[PDB]
Amino acid sequence: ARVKRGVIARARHKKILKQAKGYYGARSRVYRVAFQAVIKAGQYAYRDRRQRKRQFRQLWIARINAAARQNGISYSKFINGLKKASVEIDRKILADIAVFDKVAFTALVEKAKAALA
Amino acid sequence: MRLNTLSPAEGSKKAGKRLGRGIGSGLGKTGGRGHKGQKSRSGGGVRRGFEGGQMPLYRRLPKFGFTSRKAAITAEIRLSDLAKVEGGVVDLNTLKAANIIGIQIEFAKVILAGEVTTPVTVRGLRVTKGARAAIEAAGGKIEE
Amino acid sequence: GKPRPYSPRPTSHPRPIRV
Amino acid sequence: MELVLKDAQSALTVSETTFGRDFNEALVHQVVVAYAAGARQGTRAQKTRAEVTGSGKKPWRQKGTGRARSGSIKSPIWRSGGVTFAARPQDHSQKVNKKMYRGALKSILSELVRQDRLIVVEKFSVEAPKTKLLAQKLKDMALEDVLIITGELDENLFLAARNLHKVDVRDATGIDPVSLIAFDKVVMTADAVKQVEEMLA
Amino acid sequence: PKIKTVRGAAKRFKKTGKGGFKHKHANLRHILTKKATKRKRHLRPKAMVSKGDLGLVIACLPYA
RNA sequence: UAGCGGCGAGCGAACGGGGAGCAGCCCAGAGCCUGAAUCAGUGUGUGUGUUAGUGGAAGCGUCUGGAAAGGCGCGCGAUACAGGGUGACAGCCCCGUACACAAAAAUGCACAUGCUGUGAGCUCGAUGAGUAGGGCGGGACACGUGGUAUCCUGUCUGAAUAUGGGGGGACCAUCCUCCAAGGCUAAAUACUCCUGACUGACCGAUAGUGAACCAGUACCGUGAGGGAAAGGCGAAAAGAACCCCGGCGAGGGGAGUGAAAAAGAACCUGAAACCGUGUACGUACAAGCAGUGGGAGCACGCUUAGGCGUGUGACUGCGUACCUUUUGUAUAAUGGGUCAGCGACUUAUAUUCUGUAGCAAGGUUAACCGAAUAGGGGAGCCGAAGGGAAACCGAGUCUUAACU
Ligand SMILES: *[C@H]1O[C@H](CO)[C@H](O)[C@H](O)[C@H]1NC(C)=O
Ligand SMILES: [Mg+2]
Ligand SMILES: [Mg+2]
Ligand SMILES: [Mg+2]
Ligand SMILES: [Mg+2]
Ligand SMILES: [Mg+2]
Ligand SMILES: [Mg+2]
Ligand SMILES: [Mg+2]
Ligand SMILES: [Mg+2]
Ligand SMILES: [Mg+2]
Ligand SMILES: [Mg+2]
Ligand SMILES: [Mg+2]
Ligand SMILES: [Mg+2]
Ligand SMILES: [Mg+2]
Ligand SMILES: [Mg+2]
Ligand SMILES: [Mg+2]
Ligand SMILES: [Mg+2]
Ligand SMILES: [Mg+2]
Ligand SMILES: [Mg+2]
Ligand SMILES: [Mg+2]
Ligand SMILES: [Mg+2]
Ligand SMILES: [Mg+2]
Ligand SMILES: [Mg+2]
Ligand SMILES: [Mg+2]
Ligand SMILES: [Mg+2]
Ligand SMILES: [Mg+2]
Ligand SMILES: [Mg+2]
Ligand SMILES: [Mg+2]
Ligand SMILES: [Mg+2]
Ligand SMILES: [Mg+2]
Ligand SMILES: [Mg+2]
Ligand SMILES: [Mg+2]
Ligand SMILES: [Mg+2]
Ligand SMILES: [Mg+2]
Ligand SMILES: [Mg+2]
Ligand SMILES: [Mg+2]
Ligand SMILES: [Mg+2]
Ligand SMILES: [Mg+2]
Ligand SMILES: [Mg+2]
Ligand SMILES: [Mg+2]
Ligand SMILES: [Mg+2]
Ligand SMILES: [Mg+2]
Repeated sequence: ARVKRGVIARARHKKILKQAKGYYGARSRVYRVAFQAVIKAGQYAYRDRRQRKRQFRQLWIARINAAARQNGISYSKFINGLKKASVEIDRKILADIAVFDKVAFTALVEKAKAALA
Repeated sequence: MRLNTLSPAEGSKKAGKRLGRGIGSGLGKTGGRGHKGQKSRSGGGVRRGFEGGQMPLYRRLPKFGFTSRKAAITAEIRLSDLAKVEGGVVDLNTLKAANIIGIQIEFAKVILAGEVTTPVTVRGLRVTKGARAAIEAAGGKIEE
Repeated sequence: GKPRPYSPRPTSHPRPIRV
Repeated sequence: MELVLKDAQSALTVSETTFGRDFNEALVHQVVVAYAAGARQGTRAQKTRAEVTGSGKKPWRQKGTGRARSGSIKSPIWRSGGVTFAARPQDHSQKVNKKMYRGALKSILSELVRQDRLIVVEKFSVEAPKTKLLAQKLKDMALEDVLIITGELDENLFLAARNLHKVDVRDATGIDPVSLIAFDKVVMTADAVKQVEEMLA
Repeated sequence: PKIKTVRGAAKRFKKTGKGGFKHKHANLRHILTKKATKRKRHLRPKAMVSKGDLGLVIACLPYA
């Protein structure tokens, strides 16, 4: 019983070549180079699902620090203030309010300022 | 019960190791042989008893004893055998008809192994003290 | 595929002797 | 245990030990597989690097060429080379213990009764060696795919069946386990059941 | 083909009842005068192959 | 296993048992009776193979389709539903197949029967000499000179001869058994360049033969010798009349054939590397494994006219390939120009352990017989008892004069 590898090997290589679409040069044409590239894309994707959470929190904090300093308080005081006043709205929402509802954000900054007073 | 509904018992057909068929399988690359040295090589491995050059155990221990040609033609008969013979007269050649001792055996000996429960007449065999008791205890008659 | 290799041909320069 | 005859409308006593026991699927499997393996011819071969036609001349010198070192044009790495582990003719036959073979027959017959597939009659023959007659007899008795086990193999019934691919006709000595399972219905003559009983004990 | 016994091992080891091996002690062949009688006496009786060595011995004696 | 063995590596019987097959004879000599057994050769009939061959059953309608053997419907043959072919898959269209027949001629085989030689049977003998054996050197015996029987003989020797001689593993005695120094002999056994038939959990064009093809060819080598590559139009050539561009070209466009010509002979399918044309988006102030996470803008397609999908990806965080080998590799250590195909833990027999199945103090057969995957065959093998170097003893035994 002899097994020709043709059909199965063809399909394995196509599987990998399809995942390499959009890559530059040999990286989207050449199995040996596409495979390495598809693995490394995988490794980055895994690593970056974590980094995405770090990068967004960092962004949110920057925006809350802007909006708070506009209202005459640092991010560090403000967040400390929000904890003493027992407010639990998370940085993703604070940042979203800082952009979209500047009245509401001032309210939150006053509640912060009150707790520290 | 059709030809496409018979299955083997669970655990009867373990699938063989296939070496050097990729990472997933856990036997890829080196195929369980590890890295380099004699044991990793095709046709590699030292011979039986080899200890790296140290005088091997089967050569630093003295030879002893000799083989008896007599032992080879000496059989032991269990009490459980005495019943299996045809005639109740356990001769040397009735034991051979019974397939109890081998054709080349010249000296048999009945030993206290199993329970004899019939009147049996042991002729021209050696018999152990324990055996003699047990055969006599069942009405048996031991004669030289 | 690859062609069968050539037998030794004349060399333009000696290999430098590190010794 | 009683097998009712459909032709004469009566009963026939058989051993519970041969037609009564539970179905040991594992044991039947081992015996069905062993039977298939016993049918294999095992006739093939490839050529090793030893057997392929060519010289033992080293294709090029060991060092200096800039190519992968080579030793034989017959290397299994090379196009036209030997097969690394070339097949030889094999015997695929397995040993089946006598008792395990008989065990499996008893399990299969006992199943052929429980699934109403063992149709026992008293007398099953045809008049002349004519396929038209047996085909007619089988449509009346109301079965297409059938194994017919008779006492002594009647020349006429042998010849009649020969050209009906769904129908096989054997003597009791000639029951194999695969045929007992392969066929939809098994028609045994009372005479044959006696022999199959005597044969299996 | 049948495994072949290492015939030298077959002369040094006998299989016992529970499946161990007995063997004769070394050091009782010659140079005896200088050895304590106590030492020699303890070398006379046969001895059992140690756990470490069993594997080697078993390999040598497949038909023991 | 017993043995052999730098007692190393390894080498490895026999006796005895089960089977297949079975077959005994002649000369060393003379007479009697005779030429009578049996082998061959040689013709002559007889059967029966072989080398050509003969017959050999049974189907129509309709649907799809280029074509029906396919679907549906209703029939028929089968001692023939092996197999092959036929415009797709045919028991009934063709060739066959089952089965039944056939030989002028030559020839194999078997008996039968003439002919030629061949010589049976009985009696009284005879009973293989430079031999057996020896010494020296080698070799063969499972057996390496060993305590080494036995066989063979290069060398040197050298009996007895049936009241005798050979062997029984140094050797001697006893006993047993056989009769060397002359020869013939069927079957069971080995093999396949080759012929026929049949079969395959064998290959299907980088496989299988080196060789599917005009291959031991082309080609290479002074020569021995080495040694490729290369299969597929279509059912049928219907293999493209004629016209047009072109060099009375190559090549192409029409036309026509065809089910199909993007089946047009550079011909089934027609992958990938690789090379182009076209469209969308991006890209000429911008630094690095080229991705990834974030993400504007643009283009497109949708079913809220709306988000959603698709393409692109300015800008921005993070980010030094893979394999191998290593204490450790972005390493400036190894290996890979790329793609496609092939390319490495097998097989046999032993042995042990695990799982599983059967049977269980038992289990199981080998060769072989059997048309038998059955059934027979228990020769054997493993187990149910060990201890001891062994004799031997034995649920004990060894140790020791004896064991607390
Ligand atoms: C070339 O190198 C070879 C060795 O490969 C010899 O040394 C030869 O002599 C060289 N020739 C020159 C010109 O140096
Ligand atoms: Mg194939
Ligand atoms: Mg592409
Ligand atoms: Mg691992
Ligand atoms: Mg390595
Ligand atoms: Mg190392
Ligand atoms: Mg190692
Ligand atoms: Mg090798
Ligand atoms: Mg040393
Ligand atoms: Mg026996
Ligand atoms: Mg290549
Ligand atoms: Mg080949
Ligand atoms: Mg059998
Ligand atoms: Mg000593
Ligand atoms: Mg016909
Ligand atoms: Mg039709
Ligand atoms: Mg077609
Ligand atoms: Mg003589
Ligand atoms: Mg002699
Ligand atoms: Mg001589
Ligand atoms: Mg001599
Ligand atoms: Mg002698
Ligand atoms: Mg006698
Ligand atoms: Mg080829
Ligand atoms: Mg092809
Ligand atoms: Mg030439
Ligand atoms: Mg033209
Ligand atoms: Mg076609
Ligand atoms: Mg094509
Ligand atoms: Mg392409
Ligand atoms: Mg600038
Ligand atoms: Mg710019
Ligand atoms: Mg640059
Ligand atoms: Mg970076
Ligand atoms: Mg280093
Ligand atoms: Mg690093
Ligand atoms: Mg470096
Ligand atoms: Mg590198
Ligand atoms: Mg570099
Ligand atoms: Mg290196
Ligand atoms: Mg390189
Ligand atoms: Mg014992």
